[PDB]
Amino acid sequence: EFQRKLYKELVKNYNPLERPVANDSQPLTVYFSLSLLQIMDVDEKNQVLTTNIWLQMSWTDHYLQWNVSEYPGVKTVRFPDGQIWKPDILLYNSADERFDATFHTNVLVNSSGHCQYLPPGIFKSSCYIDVRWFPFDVQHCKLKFGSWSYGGWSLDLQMQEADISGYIPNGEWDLVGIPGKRSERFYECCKEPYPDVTFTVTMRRR
Amino acid sequence: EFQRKLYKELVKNYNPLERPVANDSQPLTVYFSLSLLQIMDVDEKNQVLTTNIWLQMSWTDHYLQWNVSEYPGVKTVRFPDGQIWKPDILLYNSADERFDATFHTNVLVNSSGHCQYLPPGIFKSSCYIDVRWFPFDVQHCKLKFGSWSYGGWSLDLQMQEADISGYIPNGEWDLVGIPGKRSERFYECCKEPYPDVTFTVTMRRR
Amino acid sequence: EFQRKLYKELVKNYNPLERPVANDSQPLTVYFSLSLLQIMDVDEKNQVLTTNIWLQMSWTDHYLQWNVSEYPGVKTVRFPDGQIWKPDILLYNSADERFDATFHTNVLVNSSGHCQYLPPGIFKSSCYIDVRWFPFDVQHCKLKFGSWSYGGWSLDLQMQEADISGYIPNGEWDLVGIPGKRSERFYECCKEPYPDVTFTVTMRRR
Amino acid sequence: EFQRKLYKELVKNYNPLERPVANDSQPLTVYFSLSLLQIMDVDEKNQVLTTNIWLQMSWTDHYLQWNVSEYPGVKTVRFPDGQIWKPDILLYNSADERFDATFHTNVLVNSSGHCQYLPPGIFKSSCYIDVRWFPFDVQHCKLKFGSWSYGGWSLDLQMQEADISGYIPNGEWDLVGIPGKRSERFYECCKEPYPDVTFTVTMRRR
Amino acid sequence: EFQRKLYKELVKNYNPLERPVANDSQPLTVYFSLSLLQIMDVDEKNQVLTTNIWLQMSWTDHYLQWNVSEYPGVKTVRFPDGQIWKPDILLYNSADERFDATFHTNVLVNSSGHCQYLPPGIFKSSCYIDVRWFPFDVQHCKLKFGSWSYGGWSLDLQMQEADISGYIPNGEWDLVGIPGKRSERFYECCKEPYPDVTFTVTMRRR
Amino acid sequence: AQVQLVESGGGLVQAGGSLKLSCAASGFTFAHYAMVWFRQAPGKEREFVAGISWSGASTYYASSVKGRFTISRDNAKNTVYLQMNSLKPEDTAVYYVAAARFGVGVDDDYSYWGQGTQVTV
Amino acid sequence: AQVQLVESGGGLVQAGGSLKLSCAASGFTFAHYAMVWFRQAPGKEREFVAGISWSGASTYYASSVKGRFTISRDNAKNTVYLQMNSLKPEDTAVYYVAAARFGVGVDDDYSYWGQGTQVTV
Amino acid sequence: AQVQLVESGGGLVQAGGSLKLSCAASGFTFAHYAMVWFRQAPGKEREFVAGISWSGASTYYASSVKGRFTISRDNAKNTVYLQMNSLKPEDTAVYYVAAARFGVGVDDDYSYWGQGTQVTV
Amino acid sequence: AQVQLVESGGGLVQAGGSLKLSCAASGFTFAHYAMVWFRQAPGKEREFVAGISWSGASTYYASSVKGRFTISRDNAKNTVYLQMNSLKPEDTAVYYVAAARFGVGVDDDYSYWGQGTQVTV
Amino acid sequence: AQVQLVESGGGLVQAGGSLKLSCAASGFTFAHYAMVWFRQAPGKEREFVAGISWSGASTYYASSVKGRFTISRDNAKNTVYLQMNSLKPEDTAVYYVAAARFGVGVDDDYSYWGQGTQVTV
Ligand SMILES: *[C@@H]1O[C@H](CO)[C@@H](O[C@@H]2O[C@H](CO)[C@@H](O)[C@H](O)[C@H]2NC(C)=O)[C@H](O)[C@H]1NC(C)=O
Ligand SMILES: *[C@@H]1O[C@H](CO)[C@@H](O[C@@H]2O[C@H](CO)[C@@H](O)[C@H](O)[C@H]2NC(C)=O)[C@H](O)[C@H]1NC(C)=O
Ligand SMILES: *[C@@H]1O[C@H](CO)[C@@H](O[C@@H]2O[C@H](CO)[C@@H](O)[C@H](O)[C@H]2NC(C)=O)[C@H](O)[C@H]1NC(C)=O
Ligand SMILES: *[C@@H]1O[C@H](CO)[C@@H](O[C@@H]2O[C@H](CO)[C@@H](O)[C@H](O)[C@H]2NC(C)=O)[C@H](O)[C@H]1NC(C)=O
Ligand SMILES: *[C@@H]1O[C@H](CO)[C@@H](O[C@@H]2O[C@H](CO)[C@@H](O)[C@H](O)[C@H]2NC(C)=O)[C@H](O)[C@H]1NC(C)=O
Ligand SMILES: *[C@@H]1O[C@H](CO)[C@@H](O)[C@H](O)[C@H]1NC(C)=O
Ligand SMILES: *[C@@H]1O[C@H](CO)[C@@H](O)[C@H](O)[C@H]1NC(C)=O
Ligand SMILES: *[C@@H]1O[C@H](CO)[C@@H](O)[C@H](O)[C@H]1NC(C)=O
Ligand SMILES: *[C@@H]1O[C@H](CO)[C@@H](O)[C@H](O)[C@H]1NC(C)=O
Ligand SMILES: *[C@@H]1O[C@H](CO)[C@@H](O)[C@H](O)[C@H]1NC(C)=O
Ligand SMILES: *[C@@H]1O[C@H](CO)[C@@H](O)[C@H](O)[C@H]1NC(C)=O
Ligand SMILES: *[C@@H]1O[C@H](CO)[C@@H](O)[C@H](O)[C@H]1NC(C)=O
Ligand SMILES: *[C@@H]1O[C@H](CO)[C@@H](O)[C@H](O)[C@H]1NC(C)=O
Ligand SMILES: *[C@@H]1O[C@H](CO)[C@@H](O)[C@H](O)[C@H]1NC(C)=O
Ligand SMILES: *[C@@H]1O[C@H](CO)[C@@H](O)[C@H](O)[C@H]1NC(C)=O
Ligand SMILES: CN1CCC[C@H]1c1cccnc1
Ligand SMILES: CN1CCC[C@H]1c1cccnc1
Ligand SMILES: CN1CCC[C@H]1c1cccnc1
Ligand SMILES: CN1CCC[C@H]1c1cccnc1
Ligand SMILES: CN1CCC[C@H]1c1cccnc1
Repeated sequence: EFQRKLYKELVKNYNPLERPVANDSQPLTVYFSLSLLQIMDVDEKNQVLTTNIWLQMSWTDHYLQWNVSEYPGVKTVRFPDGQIWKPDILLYNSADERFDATFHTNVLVNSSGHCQYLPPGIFKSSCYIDVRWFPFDVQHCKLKFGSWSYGGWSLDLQMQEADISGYIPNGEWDLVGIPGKRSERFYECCKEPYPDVTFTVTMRRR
Repeated sequence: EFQRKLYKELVKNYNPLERPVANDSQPLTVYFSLSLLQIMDVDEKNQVLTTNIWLQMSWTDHYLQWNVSEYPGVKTVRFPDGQIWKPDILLYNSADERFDATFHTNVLVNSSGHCQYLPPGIFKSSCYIDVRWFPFDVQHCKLKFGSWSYGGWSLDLQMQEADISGYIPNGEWDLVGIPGKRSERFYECCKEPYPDVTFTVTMRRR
Repeated sequence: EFQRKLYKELVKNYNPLERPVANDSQPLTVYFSLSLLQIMDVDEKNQVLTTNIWLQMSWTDHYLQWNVSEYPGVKTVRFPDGQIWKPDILLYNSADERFDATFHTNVLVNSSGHCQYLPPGIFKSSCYIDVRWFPFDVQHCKLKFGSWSYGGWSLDLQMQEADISGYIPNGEWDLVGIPGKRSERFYECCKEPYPDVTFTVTMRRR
Repeated sequence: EFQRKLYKELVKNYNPLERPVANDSQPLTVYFSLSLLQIMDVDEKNQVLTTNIWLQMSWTDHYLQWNVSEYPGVKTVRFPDGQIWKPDILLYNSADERFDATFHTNVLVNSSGHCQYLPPGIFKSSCYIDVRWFPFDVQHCKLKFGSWSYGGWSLDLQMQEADISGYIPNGEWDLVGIPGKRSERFYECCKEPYPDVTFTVTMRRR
Repeated sequence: EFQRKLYKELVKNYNPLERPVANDSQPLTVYFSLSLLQIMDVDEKNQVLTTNIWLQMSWTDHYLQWNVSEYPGVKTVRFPDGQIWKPDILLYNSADERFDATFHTNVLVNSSGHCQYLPPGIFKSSCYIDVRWFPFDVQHCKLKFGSWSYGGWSLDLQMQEADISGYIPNGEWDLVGIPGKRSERFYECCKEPYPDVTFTVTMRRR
Repeated sequence: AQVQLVESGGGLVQAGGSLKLSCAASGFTFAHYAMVWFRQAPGKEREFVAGISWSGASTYYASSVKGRFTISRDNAKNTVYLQMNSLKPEDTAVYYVAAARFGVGVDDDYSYWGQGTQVTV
Repeated sequence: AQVQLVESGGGLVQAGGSLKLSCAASGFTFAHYAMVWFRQAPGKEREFVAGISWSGASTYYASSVKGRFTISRDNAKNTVYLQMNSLKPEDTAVYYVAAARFGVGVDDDYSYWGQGTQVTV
Repeated sequence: AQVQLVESGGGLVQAGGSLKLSCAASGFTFAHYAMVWFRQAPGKEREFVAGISWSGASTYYASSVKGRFTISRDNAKNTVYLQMNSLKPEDTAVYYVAAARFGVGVDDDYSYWGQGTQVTV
Repeated sequence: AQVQLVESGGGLVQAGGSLKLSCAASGFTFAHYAMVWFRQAPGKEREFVAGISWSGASTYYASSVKGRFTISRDNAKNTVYLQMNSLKPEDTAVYYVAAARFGVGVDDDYSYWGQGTQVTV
Repeated sequence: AQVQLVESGGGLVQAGGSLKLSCAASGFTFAHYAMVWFRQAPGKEREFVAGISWSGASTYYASSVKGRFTISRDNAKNTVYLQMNSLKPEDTAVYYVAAARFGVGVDDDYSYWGQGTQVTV
């Protein structure tokens, strides 16, 4: 069949360590957006917020294009982890002993190389809970995502609005919003700007 | 002997990344059914339900057929994880730090390619315990299973009735039923419907 | 030396996925026996029993025979995990988040292929603690071992009496016995009987 | 493109087990400096201090040089773990069950082989908390970093001043300083001196 | 350079599965000794003792010899785990859920094949705490080390005196001694004696 | 045993003739294999001459044969056919078949080889 | 099928002439492949003659051809060209093309081979 | 040492005769190996001639030998036999045995090779 | 491109003469490569003739050349030299250079090959 | 450098004579290597002639030499010896030694090869 030819052909000359860009002097464009599912817990003795999230990263490969008229029937291909270049996007402020709680899944590609990656996770961020208005409070918590190695001139991260559409209402805390913002910062280690995306969850006490 | 010839022949031209379907423009059919064994715990301060389960998935490969008259004696072959295509079926609403508690085991195949996969697990779902009728309550908890990457036009999941036949009665909570239902949903990320199977455990307080 | 020739010769034509039996239409014979070392804890709020155990499995390979008169000096060979066929024997009723707490070690073989495998572990079974005679009780706990994939017509498990000879007496609970029994059960998934071995620990309160 | 030629050329004759030095009778020079981000917790019943840290080490390879006029566009290359030699720098006094909580990331190299490695981590050190002046105390905690195998005549570690610039102030404890000092000690196991770098966090109670 | 030739030459014909002995009818000699660093905790409700130890085992390979006059500059080589034969020495009485808490590191070989292995670990032993003299007690805890598979006629373990020289005094419990003793025991599984080394920590309450 | 592939239809013919080389198979399930025709000259190496996938319609011919030769298969009689037309004085070599487990016809890992045949022009 | 590469422009010429060997391609996306020219003598093995990357400007020639031959490609007509100038008596062998997925032109993993052609000096 | 395989029974015979090529073995456990007969012509390469698995009944012959020659083994005397009947003028080459650890007779990883023998028709 | 190695100094000389084979390099960093000289006879295979590591002092010669030939390198002019003395009638073959990334001179993974040269005795 | 193996003792002798082929070694620790003798005919490939393990007593000979030739080693003088007796007309070829790190004598991964020698009968 043709699905067995496609997989043998797409990986002829592929180096998982190379940025899949046509002109190697231009930055790739990754699209980032998270999707909340539930506010599992908000600890106050410590300062930690546990949530269920689905990350959404979308880029455009250039070495995984074929012709659906030559390979009839096949219109998408799924690549496991470790065989295709994937962005290294981490959570800067995390309180998990492992520092990374994402559960790796397959990367989905279509006839034009537009790759999609939606890892689920149970993320334990680090927030600041204020109880100076114990009866009523509008707490704001931050989630800061960004690329660790690639940054600036290489991987121009872009933000997409969050998707609160499967949210399951919590008991004590109620959501008020989850705005997002994109920033560019300079660090002491290197001399090239690094972008980042910050999402601000607003939970009001009931 | 013939088992050593069979294992050397069955993996001549095999790509673990390929959907084992004859006509690549038709959807494969997977059969899903869980088997409960015990309701280990039902937390109420948090909202979590811990159970012991055996998943049961059955598909039909097409590249693992032989003739028992040519290979006498051999009527079944067992393949480990990472050498045969296996469906990626996850539990959507999980409260485990790893998000996947299944213990991978072998896949069993017979002379016609009918594969069987029964991973055991101790699953920690997320339920909603209501205590407005503390003396008597009929709590309903949900378990939602579905494919992560494959969905619609590719993997037509089907449901089979649960199997409460080795259940060990609990102390405080008693079972009343575990019905199942199959649904098809549209998500914002893609444009193709995704199926899912939901099992509703009904636990009444004693 | 000869120990370097033996290891290069024994693995010439070996497939670790093959049941090492001479006549592939007959069942292999495995010998199972556990060895207790200490009753580490007996939880009562929950229902769990933590113990320190050494499993003992013994089969007879057929592809690892040599002649000690041709390879002088070498009388035993030790194979790590993943290079020699090992039975998949699990604990059916386990309360550990991983479902398998055995620490894999080497498999020991002698000049006739009689393999020995003694994995140690700290097992957390699931028991039923009755406190209706709180002052005095004779609690019985069960440990059920069996093969997951291989069973019936393939792997005829056999039992050997437990070995309580290094037991370190506990403080509150005192042992009275650890009898064993072998049973042959039919499951709904398949149509071929599966054997199993059950050990009953009897702990009396002090 | 040229990014695919560079990755295929740089790893022609590379042995990840070899010290990347020109004259093998001279010591390599590694540069070490940590960056604090938050004092997550200071336990007193036990003696443990949990912090969020970014290690910073920077050596200079000699086998990863190219010419940006011959490989236009490519000015940096990122190598995963397991393909380029990385120093083994551990925390001598750790209280974590794994003894190493660093999250491995890529190593960044530029046109002259100057490598950079900045692993993040949530480190659990071991401190001595004195409460003889409960209202006011100036507790000092020590973090000792050093190479395990390489030491003396091989890897001349050097220290760089800590970087408290993204510090997020804590609630109860306030920072006063984090000085560093380099020492050279003799151990009983070997006869060659081993260097180490010690950082002293000075937390005063509020 | 010569460090690359040495690494390419030392592994020409090496089988990590073979005992590095010249005459395969004689036992290898391993030297064992532990080094304490701190008594982290002594639980009394349970029976567990947590310590910070450095193991020290030394053998003499026979296949890793070279001539420093032919390979000038190179006087030591470090091999990671999985490429050189290392003794399998475990702690018989452990209370850790994994049964092995050692953190594997490199093996350091010199111009004559004398290897050294010093894995650090946070070991959770199992003790018997007696409180019949609560004001003053001299508790004794045992740590039993030995080889799992190799024993007798193959690996003649030998003991070296412990090294309490970096000990950091504890608060409540004060050390009095850590004697060691070597014993040879017969087990029921096999018929060849197995050696072991037992260290007795003496902790007196303050 | 009994995994036998037998070719037939060889011989000698003048330039611009016809041939109907055939190959019967036995001993294995003929519906799970993709036959490929190979040609070897007395003083050269193996070369592709055609190929058909197991499904039935995946014919892949060679560049110097694209317009002349035609490959076909018959699952009912367990046979393969290579009709040869407009033969040239260069098409002189031994032709033999090679099967392979489920495959496309293009390069695979062949399992069962066949016997040689002689064709001269 | 239909992945066909056809060569043309061969023949015989005296020392110090000219040639315009060309190769047309069909059946595959011509803009995702880097053609390489190979030359084989009657009593020798394959040897490089030129190479061009898929991007368009990566020409790599051989040491003994560096100054004489010139390679070029045309994506609009799906063709490759190897202009040969100042031919010398030892440049007699079969020239054929070989494609390869996204690559530089230097050694790679070739996928689609071509047909032979005869050039004599 | 002493792992020696010795052939015997070679010679010359006219077309349509008989032969009883034999091979004795020593130095290794003869009951844990599957002998395979190989034939090499003066101007060709190695080719299968028969094969028997260690169990005793797995005989696999070649396509062009299927009906003429018969292979057998004797564990009591540590010998292998290849009865040859109806010899043709093509069966002229050196025949030698090759053992292999527990195997089927079909392609394996051979360990102990044997000595050559001459058979002419 | 422009990664070119050009040899020179070939010719013919009677037994017991002298030669100064040289090889210039261009296109790559000459200080990160170890040149190795290879010799191929008309009816034989490649063979070592000498080798020098990138550092500057690692000369490894062959057993049959140990005392006659001497290898040297010049990083300032990007050249390698192989002085040949007391040539014998058996030293007739094509000599060419081969570079390799950081290496010792002994067997390695060569990257850039050179052009042939003819020396006759 | 200086890892040199030098052969000696070649020549010509009538059928049924004697020979004492010897091979001296230098440049490496001779007590950590197992020498193996290889023989190559003018129109054939390499073949085993003998082998001795590093320990001192592991001599493995070939089937066609088992009874005639005898291999030995001397660690004090860094030499190997292959006494040849009852030479026969087909024992004409180049004999050379090959070392290998700690090994048995049977197939290993050889490191240092030797020089050729001529023996004619
Ligand atoms: C494959 O995916 C791409 C990306 O979604 C599709 O191309 C267009 O992508 C843009 C976003 O960059 C969408 O806004 C368009 O709607 C997409 N075109 C559509 C949906 O027709 C592309 O169409 C998909 N399929 C193929 C065969 O290319
Ligand atoms: C191998 O398994 C298949 C699947 O169970 C058997 O084929 C039939 O499968 C259907 C379900 O799709 C069952 O309802 C039938 O009972 C099965 N046939 C039987 C049990 O005879 C098949 O028979 C099994 N064995 C072989 C040799 O094919
Ligand atoms: C290798 O182990 C086997 C198995 O123990 C020994 O063979 C006999 O095995 C039975 C159990 O099936 C024991 O009851 C016998 O005592 C064993 N024979 C003995 C101990 O002599 C065998 O002897 C062992 N060694 C060799 C060289 O075969
Ligand atoms: C690559 O990185 C090195 C190291 O940073 C740069 O070389 C100099 O390194 C020293 C530290 O050892 C700095 O103080 C200098 O500022 C660096 N030179 C600069 C920044 O020009 C080197 O320049 C970097 N880039 C290249 C192409 O070499
Ligand atoms: C390599 O290590 C060995 C082992 O330490 C050194 O050889 C001697 O080993 C004994 C212990 O078995 C020590 O008591 C001696 O002091 C060691 N000799 C010394 C230190 O000179 C050996 O010297 C070390 N180095 C070399 C080049 O062999
Ligand atoms: C790549 O981009 C550069 C500048 O952006 C341009 O000069 C060049 O032509 C582009 N294409 C290449 C380098 O192949
Ligand atoms: C895909 O193939 C068809 C037929 O071979 C062709 O007409 C079409 O142009 C190809 N696609 C593109 C983008 O050229
Ligand atoms: C596969 O299915 C399609 C439509 O369902 C049909 O046209 C075709 O003939 C089938 N077989 C193939 C494509 O081999
Ligand atoms: C299996 O083999 C036997 C004998 O070779 C044959 O009769 C039978 O038809 C084969 N099976 C099928 C499904 O054809
Ligand atoms: C294997 O066992 C079967 C029945 O148990 C018997 O008929 C056969 O002869 C035995 N040996 C084989 C199949 O080689
Ligand atoms: C082992 O070898 C010796 C000598 O080669 C032989 O006498 C003995 O029979 C062999 N073992 C068996 C079981 O035959
Ligand atoms: C390396 O250093 C030594 C002494 O430090 C010196 O003699 C030598 O020339 C240097 N270079 C080498 C060894 O290549
Ligand atoms: C890099 O290449 C350019 C052009 O090839 C050359 O001029 C320059 O010298 C090279 N770099 C170095 C350090 O020589
Ligand atoms: C090895 O030791 C045995 C006895 O200890 C001895 O007989 C033999 O000669 C030694 N050397 C060997 C076996 O090569
Ligand atoms: C090491 O090499 C030197 C010079 O090659 C030599 O003199 C010395 O003997 C060698 N070492 C040993 C132990 O022989
Ligand atoms: C971009 N990262 C964010 C903080 C560290 C920095 C970095 C820079 C270079 C290599 N790794 C990490
Ligand atoms: C919404 N989908 C189903 C769950 C995961 C998600 C998805 C979609 C496409 C590719 N990967 C994941
Ligand atoms: C009921 N069986 C025994 C326990 C697991 C289960 C099973 C059956 C077939 C294949 N895998 C698992
Ligand atoms: C330098 N290290 C510090 C403590 C252990 C010591 C060491 C020495 C040699 C090999 N491994 C570790
Ligand atoms: C020393 N080991 C642990 C206890 C038994 C013994 C053993 C024997 C055989 C195989 N594994 C382990």
